[PDB]
Amino acid sequence: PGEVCPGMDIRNNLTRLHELENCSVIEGHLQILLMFKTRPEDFRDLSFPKLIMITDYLLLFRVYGLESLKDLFPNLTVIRGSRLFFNYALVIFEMVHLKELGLYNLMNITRGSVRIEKNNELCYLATIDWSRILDSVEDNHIVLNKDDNEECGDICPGTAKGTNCPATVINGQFVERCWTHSHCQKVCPTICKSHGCTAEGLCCHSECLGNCSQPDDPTKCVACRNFYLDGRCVETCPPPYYHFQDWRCVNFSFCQDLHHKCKNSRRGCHQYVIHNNKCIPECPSGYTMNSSNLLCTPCLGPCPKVCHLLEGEKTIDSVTSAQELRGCTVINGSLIINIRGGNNLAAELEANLGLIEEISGYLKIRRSYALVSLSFFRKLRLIRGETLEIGNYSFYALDNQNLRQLWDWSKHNLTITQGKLFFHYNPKLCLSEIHKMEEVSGTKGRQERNDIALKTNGDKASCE
Amino acid sequence: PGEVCPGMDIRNNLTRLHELENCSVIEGHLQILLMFKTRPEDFRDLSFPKLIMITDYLLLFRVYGLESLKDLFPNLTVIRGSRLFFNYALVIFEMVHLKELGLYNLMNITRGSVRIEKNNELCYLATIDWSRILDSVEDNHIVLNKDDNEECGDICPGTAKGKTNCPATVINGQFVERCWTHSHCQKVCPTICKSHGCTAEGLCCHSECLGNCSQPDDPTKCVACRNFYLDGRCVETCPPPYYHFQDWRCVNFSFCQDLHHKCKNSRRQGCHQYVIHNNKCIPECPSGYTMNSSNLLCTPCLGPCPKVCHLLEGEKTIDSVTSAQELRGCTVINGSLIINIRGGNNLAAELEANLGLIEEISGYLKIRRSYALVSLSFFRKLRLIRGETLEIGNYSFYALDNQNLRQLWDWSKHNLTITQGKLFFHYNPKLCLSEIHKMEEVSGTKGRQERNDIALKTNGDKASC
Ligand SMILES: *[C@@H]1O[C@H](CO)[C@@H](O[C@@H]2O[C@H](CO)[C@@H](O[C@@H]3O[C@H](CO[C@H]4O[C@H](CO[C@H]5O[C@H](CO)[C@@H](O)[C@H](O)[C@@H]5O)[C@@H](O)[C@H](O[C@H]5O[C@H](CO)[C@@H](O)[C@H](O)[C@@H]5O)[C@@H]4O)[C@@H](O)[C@H](O[C@H]4O[C@H](CO)[C@@H](O)[C@H](O)[C@@H]4O)[C@@H]3O)[C@H](O)[C@H]2NC(C)=O)[C@H](O)[C@H]1NC(C)=O
Ligand SMILES: *[C@@H]1O[C@H](CO)[C@@H](O[C@@H]2O[C@H](CO)[C@@H](O[C@@H]3O[C@H](CO[C@H]4O[C@H](CO)[C@@H](O)[C@H](O)[C@@H]4O)[C@@H](O)[C@H](O[C@H]4O[C@H](CO)[C@@H](O)[C@H](O)[C@@H]4O[C@H]4O[C@H](CO)[C@@H](O)[C@H](O)[C@@H]4O)[C@@H]3O)[C@H](O)[C@H]2NC(C)=O)[C@H](O)[C@H]1NC(C)=O
Ligand SMILES: *[C@@H]1O[C@H](CO)[C@@H](O[C@@H]2O[C@H](CO)[C@@H](O[C@@H]3O[C@H](CO[C@H]4O[C@H](CO)[C@@H](O)[C@H](O)[C@@H]4O)[C@@H](O)[C@H](O[C@H]4O[C@H](CO)[C@@H](O)[C@H](O)[C@@H]4O[C@H]4O[C@H](CO)[C@@H](O)[C@H](O)[C@@H]4O)[C@@H]3O)[C@H](O)[C@H]2NC(C)=O)[C@H](O)[C@H]1NC(C)=O
Ligand SMILES: *[C@@H]1O[C@H](CO[C@@H]2O[C@@H](C)[C@@H](O)[C@@H](O)[C@@H]2O)[C@@H](O[C@@H]2O[C@H](CO)[C@@H](O[C@@H]3O[C@H](CO)[C@@H](O)[C@H](O)[C@@H]3O)[C@H](O)[C@H]2NC(C)=O)[C@H](O)[C@H]1NC(C)=O
Ligand SMILES: *[C@@H]1O[C@H](CO[C@@H]2O[C@@H](C)[C@@H](O)[C@@H](O)[C@@H]2O)[C@@H](O[C@@H]2O[C@H](CO)[C@@H](O[C@@H]3O[C@H](CO)[C@@H](O)[C@H](O)[C@@H]3O)[C@H](O)[C@H]2NC(C)=O)[C@H](O)[C@H]1NC(C)=O
Ligand SMILES: *[C@@H]1O[C@H](CO)[C@@H](O[C@@H]2O[C@H](CO)[C@@H](O[C@@H]3O[C@H](CO)[C@@H](O)[C@H](O)[C@@H]3O)[C@H](O)[C@H]2NC(C)=O)[C@H](O)[C@H]1NC(C)=O
Ligand SMILES: *[C@@H]1O[C@H](CO[C@@H]2O[C@@H](C)[C@@H](O)[C@@H](O)[C@@H]2O)[C@@H](O[C@@H]2O[C@H](CO)[C@@H](O)[C@H](O)[C@H]2NC(C)=O)[C@H](O)[C@H]1NC(C)=O
Ligand SMILES: *[C@@H]1O[C@H](CO[C@@H]2O[C@@H](C)[C@@H](O)[C@@H](O)[C@@H]2O)[C@@H](O[C@@H]2O[C@H](CO)[C@@H](O)[C@H](O)[C@H]2NC(C)=O)[C@H](O)[C@H]1NC(C)=O
Ligand SMILES: *[C@@H]1O[C@H](CO[C@@H]2O[C@@H](C)[C@@H](O)[C@@H](O)[C@@H]2O)[C@@H](O[C@@H]2O[C@H](CO)[C@@H](O)[C@H](O)[C@H]2NC(C)=O)[C@H](O)[C@H]1NC(C)=O
Ligand SMILES: *[C@@H]1O[C@H](CO[C@@H]2O[C@@H](C)[C@@H](O)[C@@H](O)[C@@H]2O)[C@@H](O[C@@H]2O[C@H](CO)[C@@H](O)[C@H](O)[C@H]2NC(C)=O)[C@H](O)[C@H]1NC(C)=O
Ligand SMILES: *[C@@H]1O[C@H](CO)[C@@H](O[C@@H]2O[C@H](CO)[C@@H](O)[C@H](O)[C@H]2NC(C)=O)[C@H](O)[C@H]1NC(C)=O
Ligand SMILES: *[C@@H]1O[C@H](CO)[C@@H](O)[C@H](O)[C@H]1NC(C)=O
Ligand SMILES: *[C@@H]1O[C@H](CO)[C@@H](O)[C@H](O)[C@H]1NC(C)=O
Ligand SMILES: *[C@@H]1O[C@H](CO)[C@@H](O)[C@H](O)[C@H]1NC(C)=O
Ligand SMILES: *[C@H]1O[C@H](CO)[C@@H](O)[C@H](O)[C@H]1NC(C)=O
Repeated sequence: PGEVCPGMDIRNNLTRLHELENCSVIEGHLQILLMFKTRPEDFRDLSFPKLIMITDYLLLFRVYGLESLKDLFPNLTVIRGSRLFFNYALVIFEMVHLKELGLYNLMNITRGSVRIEKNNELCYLATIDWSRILDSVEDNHIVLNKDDNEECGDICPGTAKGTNCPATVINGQFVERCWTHSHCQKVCPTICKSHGCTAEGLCCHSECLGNCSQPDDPTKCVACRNFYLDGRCVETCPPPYYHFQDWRCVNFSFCQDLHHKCKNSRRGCHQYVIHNNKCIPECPSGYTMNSSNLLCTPCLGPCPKVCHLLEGEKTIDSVTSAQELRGCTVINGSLIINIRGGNNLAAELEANLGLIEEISGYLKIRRSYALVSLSFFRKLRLIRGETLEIGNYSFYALDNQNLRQLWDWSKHNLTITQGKLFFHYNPKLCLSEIHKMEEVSGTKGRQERNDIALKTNGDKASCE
Repeated sequence: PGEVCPGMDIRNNLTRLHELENCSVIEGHLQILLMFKTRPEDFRDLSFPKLIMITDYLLLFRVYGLESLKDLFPNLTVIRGSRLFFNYALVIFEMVHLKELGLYNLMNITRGSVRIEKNNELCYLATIDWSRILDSVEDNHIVLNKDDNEECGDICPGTAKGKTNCPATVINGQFVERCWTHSHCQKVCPTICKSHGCTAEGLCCHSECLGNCSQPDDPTKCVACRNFYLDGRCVETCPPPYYHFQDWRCVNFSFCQDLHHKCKNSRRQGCHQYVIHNNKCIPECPSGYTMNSSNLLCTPCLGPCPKVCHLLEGEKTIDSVTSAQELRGCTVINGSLIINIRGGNNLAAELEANLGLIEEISGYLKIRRSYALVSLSFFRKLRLIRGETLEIGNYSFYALDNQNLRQLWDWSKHNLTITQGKLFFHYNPKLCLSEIHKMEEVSGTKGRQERNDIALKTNGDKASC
């Protein structure tokens, strides 16, 4: 029993911190940073004993006043590290008052490494055996703490003539292991692997991770090695459930609610889909989802791809700039074509721009010396003209010295919902090709007097 | 030409960054990070044009106001990757204002990969052909940059004038124009030059050069060396009397020795005590070797290497194969062992695997209620028990209530010495007093025992002796 919370970045003041009040699990990361005015008194009776697990990482940076984590997160047992801070699952950095970690229930970091650095009061580090918590401690970075530069006096719980705490080896020295003066490190028998064990040493169930309340019972785990469902740790999610966030099982209707919740009010949320029995944010590469079944299916030809231009306009002046639109089938914005030359161009432009089916704004072709046709825009069938070039033009062609074809109007259809046509200084382009464009595109009658030049279109060609 | 500087780690302020001002080579890594108050103006007039090479890795993280590296590190040509950050020789992470890399002289990354991640303004990535720089690009991790979307606006030299001044190419089906910024192409050499570099006129650098040279086919005119550096020259191997150091230069014994004795004297924890091995000066001895002390020289071990296990509070009880495992590799026990093994599988082999290298025990050895044991021969190499600590009653070797014990060691072959303390034997029904009396002879404990230390009636009583 417990609530699942999203990740949080808590800075400046402790105010939003109380949002963790009821979380047993953070589905995301937790960053606590940059609290310079906090002092011990602020933390004394501040505690989140419900928190068992974080799916990503825990980062603590420059938080003043805090001397231990033993009361904040007494029961945090697993950091999964599904996402990392670079490659770290735990970061403790310039915590200037921190005297111990005290994460006395931390059993497993499932992915990622540990970075503990520049904590000038920090002791009880030498007493942690991290090889029990992470598979590879080779990339841990634990330096410049009090422990290094000084004598720490890391006193573990212990009888006047033994030492209660378990002891493990460094290279050759056996060393007793603890988090605090009051708390040992839990160390299980090796047959238990990462599953945990009860206090009498009996192994938790193989679907458990870290710890359990009773031995060999997959309903008595503190956390799951694989997936969580209805009070039980399971190896995979059974039908009819889906794997979510790499740790819990959810039903179709849950996935469906995320999908619709998002697609509506659009922040940074995704419209969730189903793929390989997972409920995920978006279809993988080569897949798309257009059905009410939510199911990713392989693209019939090339995948749809909406490119929204936050600057409103993009100018294409090279193969390199064209490539920036590679794979796009819908442009939200306007395109300006200004290509003065290049290599294997008609083919290069068709490769990168040939899948665009719609442009919501305008299309402008200007000083594109190198172009003889616009037919590289193989699939362009709609310009909406929701945005227009001054003078209310949705298609505009100026000073293109070699242009002799727009599209082949015997095969290509192009619709232009709003706006006018502008054609000036296209000397190799016959007026009949322009007039065919007006007919095909539905722009007949929109053009005013000096919009299409009679004298500067086709004057260097033979026409009709 | 200038100095070899050591690895640096620059944080918070730009003040310490000027420590690089004369460095040609950074021997170590260069990390610049967590500069929250810097602004573009702090970097408009800042340049380190002498830096040519970094032997380890370059890492930039959260440096505010820095927009390009083209003025900072214009001549950086090689990152050798001798040590890496994880598996990366180049790391650009959460560089909030970086618009381009601009490392337009970077020709080679000799070992390791590139990680350029979460740089919200970062462009001029699609324009870089990394295959000229790294033999394998397969572990590169270049994600969550401005370049992932459709509005970088990358533009290479010549474009405004309709020209492609850069050596553009197609790699797979991807066009890559090969530039670093609007005004700097990526350098490319004829195929015959391989990774050696060439002059502006296309003429090959010498085969001992790496990346670039001031003149063709001369190993004293290299910008950086393929193999090692000595006395103004790039060389394939270090000659006598020099050692290979940090995988790029030749140094002498005395240099390696001075390093060793700075670190020994001052184990403040940012160093190693350097050693000689296979004509290299290195941080530590590899596995199988230990360091001959009088001349810094790694010498191999006669059999497995010495390993002293210091027991907590001077004792440990072995009552399973699992606990015995915790002592695998030990050749010296500092403390005392208690054996309490009642059952299990394949124990003589398992126990021999984990305890067979123990040569010496400094305290006492006690076997009691070890019902499963037929012999103590699993202690294959045990030759000394010192008795520096003893069991109550001044015993260094104590055997009580072991119902199947028939052998201690085979006293034909095995020699065991017991420096101090006495023997105790009671309730060993299958162990002949001959064996015990032999052990007394072998170990030098004959005449230490009092009358009840060894039982006449409860050692061997159930065996033919
Ligand atoms: C791995 O995971 C496991 C499983 O989650 C986890 O084990 C749990 O650990 C927690 C904490 O270690 C346990 O919770 C505590 O239980 C304490 C014992 O509670 C029982 O006895 C109480 C009497 O205690 C006094 O008297 C006895 C006898 O003389 C003495 O031994 C004690 O020292 C002490 O003086 C009693 O209060 C309690 O009875 C009440 O509650 C029960 C609920 O079962 C109810 O049935 C009764 O009617 C009655 O109302 C119970 O029977 C308990 O003392 C402790 O209390 C804490 O909070 C209070 C605030 O009220 C503080 O004052 C106090 O300082 C304590 O912090 C708390 O409830 C839990 O029992 C474990 N579960 C299991 C199955 O073992 C491990 O921690 C994880 N393992 C590792 C290594 O990390
Ligand atoms: C703390 O607790 C953990 C959990 O119990 C414990 O055990 C370790 O478990 C981890 C996590 O499960 C293990 O690491 C994984 O290993 C498997 C398999 O590795 C072997 O086989 C592969 C080939 O199949 C070899 O390459 C490899 O060398 C091994 O021989 C991998 O499947 C895992 O990698 C993938 O999955 C991860 C989890 O989803 C991904 O995050 C990761 O990026 C990899 O992605 C790939 O698989 C996905 C499908 O699942 C797919 O979606 C991706 O696109 C991609 O294809 C991972 O390496 C580890 O082996 C366990 N270690 C041991 C000793 O058993 C820890 O031991 C414990 N810590 C301690 C000290 O107790
Ligand atoms: C950038 O510039 C470089 C030139 O500087 C250029 O060439 C490449 O140079 C690198 C570095 O020299 C070469 O990488 C080495 O390759 C050798 C050859 O391996 C042979 O044998 C093995 C084993 O069966 C096979 O895998 C292989 O097929 C070969 O037949 C390796 O020996 C090297 O590995 C050792 O050195 C590494 C780097 O120090 C170590 O990290 C590694 O563990 C190895 O160490 C062991 O051997 C060392 C002796 O070499 C010894 O010092 C250690 O103690 C230890 O025992 C290394 O991988 C690479 O092959 C060159 N590549 C090419 C194409 O020639 C790059 O090409 C240039 N970049 C670009 C894009 O141009
Ligand atoms: C598919 O799953 C949804 C969502 O289930 C919820 O989230 C999952 C990830 C798990 O953590 C679930 O344990 C969790 O319930 C189901 O909807 C949920 O159903 C439960 C049970 O009916 C609802 O709780 C109840 O609400 C009533 C009346 O308000 C109370 O009197 C009950 O005591 C009980 O608390 C819960 O409100 C509801 N949640 C949502 C978001 O709708 C859904 O039933 C399931 N659908 C199918 C087809 O199986
Ligand atoms: C070990 O090598 C070092 C470094 O020498 C330099 O690098 C090598 C790889 C080669 O390329 C060499 O050709 C090159 O010189 C030698 O360093 C030198 O050490 C001497 C002795 O300490 C320094 O001492 C001098 O002492 C007096 C003090 O009164 C001053 O007058 C001098 O200014 C100087 O301090 C000398 O400066 C130093 N040279 C350099 C360039 O670093 C080292 O001698 C050599 N050791 C042995 C035993 O051969
Ligand atoms: C490859 O390496 C060559 C050779 O070092 C580089 O060319 C050299 O560039 C340096 C500047 O980095 C030039 O130095 C300058 O000299 C003048 C002296 O009049 C002075 O104004 C400057 O302060 C500076 O010191 C040097 O002239 C030049 N030499 C040659 C052979 O052209 C070159 O940049 C490297 N890279 C490439 C891509 O070729
Ligand atoms: C092209 O996009 C514009 C701008 O859309 C804005 O940013 C988007 C990412 C999207 O999330 C919008 O809601 C943002 O407003 C669209 O114009 C807006 O349309 C939305 C309806 O979704 C409406 O709320 C606004 O009033 C519109 N006006 C503006 C300037 O924001 C436009 O509809 C898109 N065109 C096509 C054909 O998709
Ligand atoms: C050229 O296409 C137009 C418009 O087609 C519509 O809009 C496109 C963007 C595309 O998504 C199509 O599915 C649409 O039909 C044709 O005009 C349409 O004609 C049909 C039948 O007469 C009618 O149902 C549409 O509503 C019309 N819309 C408009 C804007 O007139 C036009 O006929 C096509 N040219 C030819 C000869 O096929
Ligand atoms: C066995 O070991 C003890 C303790 O050794 C010290 O602590 C270890 C963890 C390790 O770091 C050793 O190098 C330490 O010396 C020995 O007692 C010490 O003996 C040394 C000489 O070896 C002496 O100079 C110290 O003063 C002693 N320190 C203490 C804690 O008393 C003990 O002598 C060793 N017994 C053997 C194998 O002869
Ligand atoms: C059995 O060993 C003893 C003791 O040997 C010494 O201690 C061992 C742990 C090992 O380190 C040996 O190299 C040591 O010499 C032998 O008696 C010793 O004999 C040597 C050589 O003659 C002499 O220098 C010692 O002082 C002697 N020590 C004692 C206490 O007697 C004995 O000879 C060995 N038996 C066999 C099979 O050779
Ligand atoms: C880089 O080298 C220059 C050498 O010019 C150093 O500047 C000199 O510093 C010394 C030592 O105090 C002064 O005596 C000289 O007068 C300086 N020379 C000039 C011309 O400025 C500088 O110290 C070096 N920088 C670093 C970081 O070591
Ligand atoms: C925690 O749980 C209580 C009990 O329902 C609730 O009223 C309170 O508002 C919760 N805290 C938060 C931050 O949601
Ligand atoms: C351009 O369009 C706007 C509305 O979208 C309209 O009010 C205006 O009349 C147009 N300008 C011209 C030149 O007619
Ligand atoms: C045991 O040995 C010690 C040290 O030599 C000695 O002082 C003591 O008298 C001996 N007596 C016993 C316990 O048999
Ligand atoms: C950085 O330099 C400032 C002065 O600019 C100084 O206050 C401080 O000691 C330095 N900060 C650290 C910790 O590097």
